Amino acid sequence: KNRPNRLIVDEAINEDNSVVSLSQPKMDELQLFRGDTVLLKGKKRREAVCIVLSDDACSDEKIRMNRVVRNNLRVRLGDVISIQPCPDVKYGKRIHVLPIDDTVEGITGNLFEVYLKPYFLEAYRPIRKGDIFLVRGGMRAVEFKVVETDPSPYCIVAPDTVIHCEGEPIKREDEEESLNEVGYDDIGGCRKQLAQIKEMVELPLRHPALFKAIGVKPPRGILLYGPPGTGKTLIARAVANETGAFFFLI
Amino acid sequence: KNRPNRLIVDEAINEDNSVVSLSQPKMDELQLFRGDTVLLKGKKRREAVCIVLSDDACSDEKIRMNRVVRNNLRVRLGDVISIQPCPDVKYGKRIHVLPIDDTVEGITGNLFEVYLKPYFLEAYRPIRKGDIFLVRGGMRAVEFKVVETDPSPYCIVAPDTVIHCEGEPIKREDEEESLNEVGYDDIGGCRKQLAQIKEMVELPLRHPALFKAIGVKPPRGILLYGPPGTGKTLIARAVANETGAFFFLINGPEIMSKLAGESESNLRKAFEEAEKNAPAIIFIDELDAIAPKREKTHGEVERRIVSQLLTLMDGLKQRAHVIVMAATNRPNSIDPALRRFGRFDREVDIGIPDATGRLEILQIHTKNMKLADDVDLEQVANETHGHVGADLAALCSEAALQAIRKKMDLIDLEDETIDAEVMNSLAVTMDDFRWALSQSNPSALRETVVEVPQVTWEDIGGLEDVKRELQELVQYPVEHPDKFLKFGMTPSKGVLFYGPPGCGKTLLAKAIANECQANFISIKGPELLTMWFGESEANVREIFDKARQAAPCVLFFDELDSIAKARGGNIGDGGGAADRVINQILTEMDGMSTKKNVFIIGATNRPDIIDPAILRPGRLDQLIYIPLPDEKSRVAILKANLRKSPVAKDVDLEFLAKMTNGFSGADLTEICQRACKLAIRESIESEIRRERERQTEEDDPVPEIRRDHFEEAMRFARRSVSDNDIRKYEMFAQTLQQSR
Ligand SMILES: Nc1ncnc2c1ncn2[C@@H]1O[C@H](COP(=O)(O)OP(=O)(O)O)[C@@H](O)[C@H]1O
Ligand SMILES: Nc1ncnc2c1ncn2[C@@H]1O[C@H](COP(=O)(O)OP(=O)(O)O)[C@@H](O)[C@H]1O
Ligand SMILES: Nc1ncnc2c1ncn2[C@@H]1O[C@H](COP(=O)(O)OP(=O)(O)O)[C@@H](O)[C@H]1O
Repeated sequence: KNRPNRLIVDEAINEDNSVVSLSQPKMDELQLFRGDTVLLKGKKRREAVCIVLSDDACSDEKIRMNRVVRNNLRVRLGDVISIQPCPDVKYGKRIHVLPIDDTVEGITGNLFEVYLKPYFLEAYRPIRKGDIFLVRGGMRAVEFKVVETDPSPYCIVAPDTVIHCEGEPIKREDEEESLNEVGYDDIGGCRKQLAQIKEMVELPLRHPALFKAIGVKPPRGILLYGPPGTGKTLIARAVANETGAFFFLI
Repeated sequence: KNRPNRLIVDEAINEDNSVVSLSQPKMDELQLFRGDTVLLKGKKRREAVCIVLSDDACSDEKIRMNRVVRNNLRVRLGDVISIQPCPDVKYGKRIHVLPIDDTVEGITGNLFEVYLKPYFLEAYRPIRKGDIFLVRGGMRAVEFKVVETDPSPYCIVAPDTVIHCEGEPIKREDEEESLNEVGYDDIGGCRKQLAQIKEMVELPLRHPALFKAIGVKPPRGILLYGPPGTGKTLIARAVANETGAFFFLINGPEIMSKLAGESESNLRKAFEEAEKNAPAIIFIDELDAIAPKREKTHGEVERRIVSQLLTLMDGLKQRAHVIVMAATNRPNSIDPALRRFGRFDREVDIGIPDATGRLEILQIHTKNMKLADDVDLEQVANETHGHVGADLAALCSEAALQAIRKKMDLIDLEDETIDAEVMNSLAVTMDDFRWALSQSNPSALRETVVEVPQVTWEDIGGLEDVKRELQELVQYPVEHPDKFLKFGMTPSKGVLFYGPPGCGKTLLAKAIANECQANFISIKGPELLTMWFGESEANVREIFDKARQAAPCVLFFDELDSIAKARGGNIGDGGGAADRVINQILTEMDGMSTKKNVFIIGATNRPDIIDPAILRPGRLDQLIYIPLPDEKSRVAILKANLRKSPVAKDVDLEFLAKMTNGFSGADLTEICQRACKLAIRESIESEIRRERERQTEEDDPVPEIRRDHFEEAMRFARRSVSDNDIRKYEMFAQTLQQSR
């Protein structure tokens, strides 16, 4: 029960926060079609529900998912996850979502009709209790957590199910990070340069114990140079957030 | 019982930690055969058991043993040991070995089956109780001590005897050192430089009492210089560990990062502490950071630090048990008050290794890497021109990290962390080295290279009178100068090759530098033009100084007329003779040491425009005309250039020679290379045809350059030399002793 359900996370090409992209040999091997609600188990007893679509540029162990679902499953890029297909509910009953105080500051009016209204229109997306998703608009990005899921634990969009969610901003739990921070998706250009830095600091930062079982010196001095205003500090913040290492700034 | 059993330890050529190598006269004198278990008694009532094999390059008092057995016997290199043959057990019963806590850190799994299993297979090695040996693998070196030896005190390998050794890491006894430290074996390249340092610090450090029975001053200031990253501190650590002297380490930035009084106190404390624990070595690295040039001290505290170092170095002429070695980058980058007699009087240049040295360093760093068989370190060593030791260390580490990042980490999915046996099953490919060597390694060298070249007399085709003339001019004097003294003739210290462009001047000079087995410093034409254009002709002296730091040499001042040919040639800038750089060459050549075996060789393509003050006697004056090659030499040129390429039987080199006349060797090599280019193009067309198969073992691309290529590329043969060229060369010839 180990072989078909182990793949490694990598970067994404698609922008939807619910789609996960797998290569054609694995999806015919896994016996999976388009649209199917699937479930991902990761580190620390966490779950993620996702619609699946097909892509081309992957291997047979690579899964492409956006940053929102990647942070929802409590895993990071380059680690391994377990992927099982589930059966579909194809309705909802009464969902409930709350906003986050850390993202909502100085927003006036109601967030409901302007944001959550146009979002769940004609795009069947599954959701689970206790997740975090993000909506973009009005020159902002707003976070929403799902608290209560009436019919199943996971429920797809279903326009008969209106949203009753008129609640106060709920306190963001202090162990998990916001999704308005910086990551590999928030750096435009520099594919080659991110390739070099990602291959240079994969092993020492992700797998620390490995460098106690061998006498091999990994590179420790990296010097970034380029014209001013090209976002060099941004790359370091990104790499820090994506490997989960402590970041000090002098 | 003293005579047959006393020899002195020296360095090793073999890598096995159990073999000891002795010369043929001693082993027939000692009545010893191959394979015999022998016993060595050394200092402090210690023992060593060893298998013996035969070697060639030793005397009758030298024993070659590896570092492991040398440390097992509690002796060091250059000391004396006692050697007795014993009888053999030829079995074992139940041996027991333990690992060391100092070497084993973060090793997971069991060390037994992965290491001790493949080690004692088909190699009969004797062992004794209480020794220390070392095993290499899994990108580590692990130490093992033998605790219990059941049948004899010494027992040879015997595969019936399995090893029961499942024990905890045993605490390394605190008087003895680890064998993962640095020694003379852990330095690749630098044979000459280690020879100088080993002969310089043998007596003061090994035999201290000797310098209390004579008034003789041993050298106490040694200055190591060379490019950064060449491992200068490593040499000092090595020499320290091999002589057993106390090693103190001062460094530049650490002294300059403290407050004023506290930097003064640390500089004082270091010298007094190291003088307390005599015999010692004090090593100050990054000397040019702590004591730069005079005008480069903009502050005041800097001059006080330099003066403090000066007065401490002059307070050391009383003591004979302290030696001070420092490291810099170039000799003209520190305060000239330090490079004087009594303070820093010996200067050693480490410099860049060569192909043999690069092969040495690559063997040092891949010593426990478990390479595959297809990887050819000769390819790498030939393809790393411009790399120093730190770059090759980075190359090996990067190659290993590439060989652990693309597979066997993302195969660790069912598993969580690295397995020991999995880690051991890590081979590297030649393509992996091609990747690591191709990209991401900027070589850190723009420096002139000084080495023994690799072209020999078999490569130049023809010109045998010039061979027996150059052999005379270079080798005759330095071989045996007694005849020159009986007849009172000073040697000629120069030649001037003049002739047409591209007939093998550089080749000839590199060949005569090869046979003489001397270094070869080449100074191109662009370098002279650079020194004339930037108008800094001073650093020419540096070149000559470099020549005297690498003696013997063959300075080759190629394109010596390029300055003249760039200054309007015949007419321009008034129309004088001399220029800046050529004047500086005269001034440096005249005022140099008349016998050092430094041989200056010029070269030129226009022998008339060079200023006449260079061929006056006492300078380079023995003019040699390099002639245009002829038939019997053209055939030799052609076969020597084709000697690296496949060639068939139908190629008529006789007709090729007869057909091409007045062509310089450069053009014939162009013909050969362009014929090979057409051959390469034909082969790639054959590869695309046979790649585009009908469905898409008749693989042979015909790797044989047929006559068609030569007879077709012969249409692109161009005479680079006219007739009036040869005529004005003969006109310069008649201005010599031929017809005048
Ligand atoms: N490749 C890029 N992708 C996204 N944003 C970038 C990129 N390059 C530059 N920027 C933007 O330009 C700015 C770079 O300025 P910088 O001084 O590096 O930022 P910081 O304020 O973090 O020090 C940042 O605001 C960043 O948003
Ligand atoms: N000839 C050589 N043999 C072995 N290793 C060398 C050699 N030359 C350079 N190296 C390596 O290059 C590095 C030199 O850098 P250096 O600054 O001198 O070392 P350190 O860290 O001791 O100060 C060392 O890691 C050494 O292993
Ligand atoms: N006698 C020879 N034997 C072998 N190769 C030669 C010979 N003469 C010339 N060559 C070729 O000529 C080239 C060397 O030219 P060189 O004489 O250094 O030019 P220059 O005269 O401008 O210094 C080499 O590439 C070599 O292949």
